[PDB]
Amino acid sequence: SSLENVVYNLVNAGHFDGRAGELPCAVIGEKVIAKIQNEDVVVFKNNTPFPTNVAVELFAKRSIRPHPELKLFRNLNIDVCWSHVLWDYAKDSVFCSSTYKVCKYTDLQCIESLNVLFDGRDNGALEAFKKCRNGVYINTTKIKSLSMIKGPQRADLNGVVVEKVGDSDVEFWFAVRKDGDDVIFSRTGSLEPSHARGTIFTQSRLLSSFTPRSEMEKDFMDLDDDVFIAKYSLQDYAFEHVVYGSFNQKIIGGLHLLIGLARRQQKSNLVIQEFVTYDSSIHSYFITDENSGSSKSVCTVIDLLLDDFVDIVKSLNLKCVSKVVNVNVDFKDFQFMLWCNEEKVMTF
Amino acid sequence: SSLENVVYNLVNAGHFDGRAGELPCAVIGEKVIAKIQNEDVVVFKNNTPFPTNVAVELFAKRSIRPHPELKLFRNLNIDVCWSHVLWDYAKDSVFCSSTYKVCKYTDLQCIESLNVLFDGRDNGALEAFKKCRNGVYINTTKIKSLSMIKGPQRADLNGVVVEKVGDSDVEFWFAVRKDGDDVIFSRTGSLEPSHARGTIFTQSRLLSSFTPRSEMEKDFMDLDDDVFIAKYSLQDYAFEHVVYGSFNQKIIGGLHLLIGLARRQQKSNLVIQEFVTYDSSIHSYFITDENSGSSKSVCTVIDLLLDDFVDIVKSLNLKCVSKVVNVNVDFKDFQFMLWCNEEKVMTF
Amino acid sequence: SSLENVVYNLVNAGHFDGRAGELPCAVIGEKVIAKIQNEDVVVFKNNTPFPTNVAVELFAKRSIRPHPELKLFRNLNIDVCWSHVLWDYAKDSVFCSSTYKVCKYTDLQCIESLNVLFDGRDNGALEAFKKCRNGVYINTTKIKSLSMIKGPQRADLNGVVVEKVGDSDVEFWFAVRKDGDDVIFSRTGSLEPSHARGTIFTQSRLLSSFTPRSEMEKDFMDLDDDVFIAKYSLQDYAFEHVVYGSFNQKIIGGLHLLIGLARRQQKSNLVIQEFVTYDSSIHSYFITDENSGSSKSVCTVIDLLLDDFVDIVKSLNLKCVSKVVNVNVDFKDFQFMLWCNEEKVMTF
Amino acid sequence: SSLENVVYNLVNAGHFDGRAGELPCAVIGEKVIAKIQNEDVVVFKNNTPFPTNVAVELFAKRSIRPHPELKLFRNLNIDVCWSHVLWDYAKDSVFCSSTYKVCKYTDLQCIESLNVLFDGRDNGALEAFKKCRNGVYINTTKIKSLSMIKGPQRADLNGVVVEKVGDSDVEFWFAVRKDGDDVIFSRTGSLEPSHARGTIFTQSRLLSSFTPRSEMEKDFMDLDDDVFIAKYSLQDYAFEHVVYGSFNQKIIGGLHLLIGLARRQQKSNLVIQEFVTYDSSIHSYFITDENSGSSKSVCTVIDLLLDDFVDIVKSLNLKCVSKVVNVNVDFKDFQFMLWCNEEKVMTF
Amino acid sequence: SSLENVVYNLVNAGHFDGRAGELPCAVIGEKVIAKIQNEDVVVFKNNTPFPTNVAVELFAKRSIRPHPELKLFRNLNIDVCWSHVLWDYAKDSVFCSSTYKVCKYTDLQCIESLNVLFDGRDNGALEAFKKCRNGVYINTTKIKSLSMIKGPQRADLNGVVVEKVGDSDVEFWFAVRKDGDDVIFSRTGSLEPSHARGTIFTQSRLLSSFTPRSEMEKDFMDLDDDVFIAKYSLQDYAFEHVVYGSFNQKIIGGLHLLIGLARRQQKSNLVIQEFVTYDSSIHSYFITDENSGSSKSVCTVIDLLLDDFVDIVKSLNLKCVSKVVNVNVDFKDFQFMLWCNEEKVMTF
Repeated sequence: SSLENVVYNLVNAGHFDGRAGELPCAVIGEKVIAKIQNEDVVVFKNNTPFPTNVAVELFAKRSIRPHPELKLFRNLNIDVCWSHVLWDYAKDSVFCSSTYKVCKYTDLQCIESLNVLFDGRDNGALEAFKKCRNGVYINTTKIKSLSMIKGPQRADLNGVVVEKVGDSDVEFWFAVRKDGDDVIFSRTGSLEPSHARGTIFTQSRLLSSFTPRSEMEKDFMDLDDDVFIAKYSLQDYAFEHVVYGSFNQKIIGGLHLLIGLARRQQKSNLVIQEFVTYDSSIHSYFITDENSGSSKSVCTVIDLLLDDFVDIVKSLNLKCVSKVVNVNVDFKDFQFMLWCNEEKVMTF
Repeated sequence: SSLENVVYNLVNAGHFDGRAGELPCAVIGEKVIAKIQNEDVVVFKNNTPFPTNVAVELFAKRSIRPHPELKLFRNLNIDVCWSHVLWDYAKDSVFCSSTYKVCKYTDLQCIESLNVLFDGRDNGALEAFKKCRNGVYINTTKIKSLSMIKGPQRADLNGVVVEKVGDSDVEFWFAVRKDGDDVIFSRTGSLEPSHARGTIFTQSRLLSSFTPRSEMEKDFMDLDDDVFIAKYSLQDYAFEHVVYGSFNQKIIGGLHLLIGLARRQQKSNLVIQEFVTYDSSIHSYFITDENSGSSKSVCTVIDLLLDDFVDIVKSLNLKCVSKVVNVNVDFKDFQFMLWCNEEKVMTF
Repeated sequence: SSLENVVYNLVNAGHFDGRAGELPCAVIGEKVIAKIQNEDVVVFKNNTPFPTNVAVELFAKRSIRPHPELKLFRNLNIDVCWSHVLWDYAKDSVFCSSTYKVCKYTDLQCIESLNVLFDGRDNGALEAFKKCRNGVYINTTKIKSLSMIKGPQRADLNGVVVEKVGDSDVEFWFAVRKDGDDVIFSRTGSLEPSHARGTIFTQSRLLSSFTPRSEMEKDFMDLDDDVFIAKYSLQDYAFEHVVYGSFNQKIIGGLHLLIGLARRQQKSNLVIQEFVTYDSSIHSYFITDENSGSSKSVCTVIDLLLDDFVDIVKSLNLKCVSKVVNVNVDFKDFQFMLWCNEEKVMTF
Repeated sequence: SSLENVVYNLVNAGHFDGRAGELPCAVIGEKVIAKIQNEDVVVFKNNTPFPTNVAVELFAKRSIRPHPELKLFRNLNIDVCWSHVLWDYAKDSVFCSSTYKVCKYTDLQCIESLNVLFDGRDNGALEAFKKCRNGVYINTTKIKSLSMIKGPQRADLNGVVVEKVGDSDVEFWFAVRKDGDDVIFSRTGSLEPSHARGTIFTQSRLLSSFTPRSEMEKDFMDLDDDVFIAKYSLQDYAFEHVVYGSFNQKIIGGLHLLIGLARRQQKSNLVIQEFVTYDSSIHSYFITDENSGSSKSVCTVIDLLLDDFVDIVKSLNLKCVSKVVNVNVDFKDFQFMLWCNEEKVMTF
Repeated sequence: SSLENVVYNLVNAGHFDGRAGELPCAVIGEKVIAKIQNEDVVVFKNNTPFPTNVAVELFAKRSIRPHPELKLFRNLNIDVCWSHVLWDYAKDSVFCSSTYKVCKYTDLQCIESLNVLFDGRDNGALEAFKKCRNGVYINTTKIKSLSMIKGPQRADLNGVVVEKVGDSDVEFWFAVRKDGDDVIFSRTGSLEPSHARGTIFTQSRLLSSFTPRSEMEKDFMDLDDDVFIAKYSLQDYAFEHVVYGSFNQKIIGGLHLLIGLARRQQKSNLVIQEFVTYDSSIHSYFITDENSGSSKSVCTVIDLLLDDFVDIVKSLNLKCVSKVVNVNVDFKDFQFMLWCNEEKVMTF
C-alpha cells in the first residue's frame, strides 16, 4: 500500500479498507498534508518514533475493533502483534515498536522466540498460536478446547474504555504459551509463585471523569473521612494517609489510589504530570496540590475498586514491620510496600 | 515585509499593521521564536504546509474583520482570495493554498481563469470582480446594481461564529460571475438544475457547546424520544434511527444530525474523530459510543436547524425505494440517500 | 550528565536527582523517545529554542520547589539564574535564555555584569550575591542582616499558583544589588522616582478558573453593574467602560481588568488570543466577544484585586485631560493612560 | 503516481517510465530511503524547496532528453514548462518553481497569461503553443511554417553540455509568442530596440575543465600577455585589465571573461564562491587569488568565445567616457559598462 | 538587519554591505531559499549550530578581509570577537560560538571577563582593547606604543591561505592583555615557563596540494629515504619511523609530519578521516594506507617546515628514555612524546 492510497483510505474509509484510490500528499516534518479539493489539509501529525509517511500507514491500519486494554498486554510482555497493529491513544502512537505482516517497512523477518499476540478474530490467528513458542491468544468467545483465563469486562475501543459493544457486555478469554507449552489455567491458586488469585483488575478511570462504581465508592465521595472510615471499620488501616492523602507537609503523604485523587479534586485542584504516558496498571505522577502547596515528585497511583482495595488490606495481617506484599493485578504480580503504617504500590 | 517586521506587528499590533519595526527572530523547525526583553519566546507554531517564516507572515496578515464562514466559500469553490487572506482556525492554517497580492513568496502570477473571491471592503475589489471571468464578490451591504443573493446571518470572526457585530446583525450579500457573465439571482426557483430553493444553511454549532435555537430543538433536548416524536407527528419518519441514532449493534445506526449527537452526549460520552478538519457543511466523523460500545468509521453529520430538517423530510414523498434526493444547503446541492427507512447525507 | 542519564532521572525521579543509570533514547525532531520495556515512548517534546537533547536536560533540572512567580523576576530584569533553572509552564520552556552552573552546553562563561538571581536555598547563593554587581537574592525567611522587601503571598510551584506550602503560607523576601551596592528598602515612599509605594501585586488568576477574593469582587460577579456601581459610589469612575467593557461597537470599549473578563464570560463566550505568552503583570490579548461580535486586536488586561483597583482610581484626582499616571505593580512602575474618561494600562 | 511507484521507477527505469510497481519507503527529513533487499538505502536527498516526497517525484520525472541550456530559457523568462519538467543540475533542483500537467501536488490550475515553454517533442505541444498568449515553442527541426530563430549548437543533456547527440550535431529552433502574436524573426537587425544581432551565445564552459575553442583562445592560453596582445593588435583595448585581470591591489582589477580566469588558474589558484548558482549567461562570483591575496566580492564573469569578445570591443568606437553599451547575448540584451578604460558586464 | 535584507546583501554585495533592499525568502530546514526572478534558489545551507535564518546572517557578515589563521586564535583561547565575526571554512561555520555587537539574536550581554579579540581595523577596537581584562589586539602595522609579537607571514582570506595581499606580504602584530595587564613581549626567552622561543609556526598546507618550501623539503620529496637521510646526517634521528612512517604492520608506525604524508601520497593512496575539523596546529586523523592495508585510529600530524623539524630534533639531546618535551608552536606550548626511538606530538 502506497502513501497516497493510505491517505486515501484514512480519508474515505476512516482507516485502511484496502480500497483503491490515491490522494495527492506532502510530508512536511511530522505533518502529512493531503491536497483535497485543491485545498491542502493536515490529516495526520506524527508523534511516533517512525518516519512520518510510515507512521500514517500504521495509524491508518490500526484496530478499529474492540480489544483488551493495552496495560494487560503490557503485563503479559507482548513483543509484537500478529497480522494487526494496536494504537495507544494514551501514547498517541503504535503499541509494540515492531510489526508483523502489516507494514513492509517495519514488519520484522523473524518473531520466532518473541512473545506474540494472536487475535482469534484474524484468520489464521489460532493456527499460528498453536505453533508458536511464546505468545498470548485471545478470543471474545471461550474455546472449550483451549486452557483459558477470563479478563476484565471492559475494553479499549478506539481508545475509549467500553463495557459493552452493542449493549452486549465485553468478554475476552486469554490463552497463553511459553517455551512451546500451553499454560494450563485452573480455577484456584495464585498465578505466580512466591518471589494473588489473579482475579484483580484496575478500573480504567480518568480523574477528569471519575465515577464511583460501588455503593462504597460513592460513600467515599460523599462522606467525611471520619464518617466513612467508621461505616466500614477501616479504623486501623491508615486509610487517612494512604487513601485520602495528607497535605500538611511539603511532601504529599500517601495518595496512592485513584479514587482518592478524584475526591481531592472536589475541593482542591490536583495538577498531575506524567512523563511516561500509556495504559499501565500503576501510574507514576508528579502531583502538586493547589490548595496546600504540597507535592510529590514520584507518587504511584493505582485505580482499584475501593472495595477490592479494602480487602487487599484486610487480608493483610499487618503485624510485621517492613513486609513486601505481592498483589496480582491485571494478570501480573506487583509488589506493594507495607510498614504497619503506609501501604504503597512500588515502582516495579 | 520582512520576517522581523512581521514578527514585530504580530507582537505589537496583533496582526499586520504595516507599522515599522523589527524584532530578533529564530526559525527552528515549525517554531518561530522572538527574542523579547532578552528572553526567547515562541510566538507562532507552524502547522500549515508553507515554510515556517512564510507561514507566520500569512497568519500575521489574516482577516481580523468578520466574513462568511469558509464552508460557504468552499461550496462556491473559491480558488484564491483577492488582496487578502483567510485563516481557518478549524484547519489551523490558511484557507486557499494560494495567495494574490498578499505575500511575495506565495502570490500567484496569473489568477485569470481561477475562481476569485473579492471582498467589497477591499479597495479595488468591486472593479476587479466586474472584470474577472470566474469569481464571487461579497458585501455587507446589498448593492442595488448587482444581482445578489443573501447568505446566513452569522459569520467567522477570528474563528468565532458570531451573529452580530457590535450588536448589529451580521449581513452578507453574494454576487457571482462565471465564464465572464453575472449569475442572475431571482426570488424563486432552485439554485441548481437536476443532476432546493438555495435557502437552507447549516447552523454552525459545536457539540462541545451545542444550544437549541427553536422551541422544537429544545423539546428534542428535553423530551423522551417517544414523547417528542408524538408532539410533532414525526411518526412515520424513521427519526428514531436517523436522528436519535441506534446503539444496539456494533455499528451505530443513523446519527446524521448534529443536534442528535448533542442529545446523546447528555447521557453517554460520544468520542468524535475527524481526520479532515475544516469548516464544511457536512462532516465525516469516526464516532464511538462510550456507553454501548457501538461505533461507525464513516458517519456523516450535518447541523441543520431541526425544524428545517423536519420539513426536508416532509417534502419527501417517501414512497420510493432507493431514491437519491438533492438538498441545496449553504448555496450548494448535496445529495442525500433515501430508502423508505434511512435518510442520510452522502459523502459528496 | 548524559542524555540517557537525564532521561533516566526524568523517568525514575521525576526530575534530576543525580542518580546513576541510563535509558536508551532517540532524538527525533523535537521528540525525545525513551525505549522502556522494549516499547518506545515519548517522554519530552521540545518547544524551547534549544536543541532537543539539551532542552530535555534543562526541563529535567527545573526547580521542583516553590519560587516567586516569574513575572516578578521579569519586572526585576533577571538575566540569568545562579546554579538553578526556572521553567515557565506558561511559556512551556526555560525562563532565562541563558544558564549558569547548570548545563555544560548552555552555561555562560561570564555573568559578571549581568543581573543575577540568587536563591538562598542554594548552597553558596548568599555568598555569591554579596559579591555580585547586579542581582536579586531571595529567601523564604527574612534576613535581619539584609535590607529586604517582602513579595506577594503566592508562588509558582511546578507552574501551579499556590498560597501555602504544606498549609503554611508562602513567604518570600527580596534583597537587591545594583552597580555593586545594596538597594536599601525602607518602610515608606515610592520604589521608583518620577519619570507607587511598591505594594501592589497582580492576583495571578486564570480566566478559566477565576475566583472572587474579596466581598467586593463577589459583589461584582453577582450584582448588576448599576447596582454594584451604586453600593461603592463608583459613580464617577467610568467603570462601565473601563471595567465592565462596552460591546456595542465593533471595537470593544475598555475591558482592562481580568475580573471584568471573567464576569463577561458568564453570559458571553470570550475568546482570548495571545501571541506572546508567559507570566507577565500586564497581558495583551486579542479579544473577540461571541455574543456581540465586538473585538479588539490589542486590549491590555491586568488582574488587580478589584479593591486595589478602586483605590488606584480614587487616589486619582482625575481633573486633568491626558494625564499619564505611574502605577507600581509587582515591584515595577507601569504607566497607565488616563483621560477623564478611559483609564487603561499601557503596552509598556 | 504514488511515492512507492515513483521510487520504484527511479530505481528500475532510471526515471519515470510509468511502469507498475512499488518499493517500501521512508521520508526522513530531506532523505528518501528505499528498503531494497531488506537493506535501507537513500536514493534521493532533497535540496529543492518542495516537500521531500514531492521533490523525488519531480526529479524522477525530469527530462532525460536533450534541451536548450536553461540560461536561455531564463533569458526568455519562462514561467513554467508545459507537460514536462526541467532539472537544473547546477541548481540541484527543478527549473521553474511551478509545474503544469506533471505533478498533482504542484501543477498550477491556470497558466493562461504565464510565459509558457512548449517542447515540440511532446504530443500536443505545438497545438498548445499556437493558442497561448505568451510562450516559447522549441523543436529540433526547423518548421517552415513557424517564424523561427536558431539557438547555439549545444545542449543540456542530464546536466552535461553536449554538442552532438549520437554524433549528430545539436540543433534547436525557437518560435515565440507575446500578447497572442507570433514574434516574427527576420534575417537581420537587432533583437531588441534601444533602451545586437541576437547572434552571440555564451560558451558553457567549466573553469574546472576549460578548453580553448579557437586558435586565438589557444594563443591566449599559451602566449605571454604582451606577445598575445601584439599578435592581435589588441594594443588599445585595455585587455590587460579587463581580460587578464590585475592582482597588484587588494581588489582584483578586471577579470570579467571566463577564459581569463582559466588562464590564471594555470599558475595561481583561483577560489570562486557563488551564492546564487544556476545556468546563467553572466555569473557573479566572489573571487580570491591565492598567489596575490587579491580579491573581489562582486566580480561578474561571462564566457564568450574570446574571438567574439574581441569584435564586441572592436565594434566599440570607445571615444566616449561613461557609455553604457548593450550587448545581446543568449537571446537577451545585457548592458556593459564602458569607460575608455574598463569594459565590464553589469549585474543586470 | 532582517532576513530579507541579509539575503539581499549576500546576493548583491556578496556579504553584508548594509545596503537597503529585500528578497523573498523561505527557510526550509537548513535551507535558505531566495525567490529570484520568480525562480526559487538555495543561497545558503546551514551546518552551523544556530537556527538557519540566524546562521545566514552570521555568514553574510563574515570577515571578507584577511586575518590570522584561526588556529592561532584557538591557541590564544579567544572566546569571542569584538564587533566582527570570523568564519571557519574548514569548520564550515562561525568561529566563536558567541557574538558581540554583530547579531541581535546571538550577541552576548557581558564579555567582561571573556578573552576578547580586537581587530585594529575596526573603529574603536584599540580603545576597547586597552580597557579589557583579557584579550588579544591585532594590527597589520606594528604599533610602537604597544608591546607586540609578530605572527607568521600568511593569513586566512575567505578561507584561502595567502602570503601576500596585493602582492604585498602578509603582516600581523599581536598585542595581549591578561588580568588587566599588558603582556610584555621581549626579543628573547621562552613564551611559556616550564610545565620554545615562540617563533615556530605551522605551514598551513593541504595534503591535496602540498608543496615543498625549502630545498630540503624538495629533497625529501624526490630523494630515496636512505639518500636523503644521508645528505642531512639525519642518521640517528629515527626519521624512518617518525617522518617517513612504517607500513609493514597493521598499525602505521610514526607518520607525524604532514610533508611525510604528502610523500607517501605519491605512490600510495592515503585516506584521511577527521571527525573534528577546523584550523588547528596539530591534527588528529584516522589514516589508512591503501597499498599496505596499514592504518591507525589516532595518528597526530603537524605541518612543520621540515627544516624547523630537523632542528627541533637536533636541539633534543635524546639520551633520556621517556622525556616529555615542550615545543612552542603557533604561540602555544605543545608537548611532544620522546623515547630515544619515536618522537610524536601528543593529543594535547
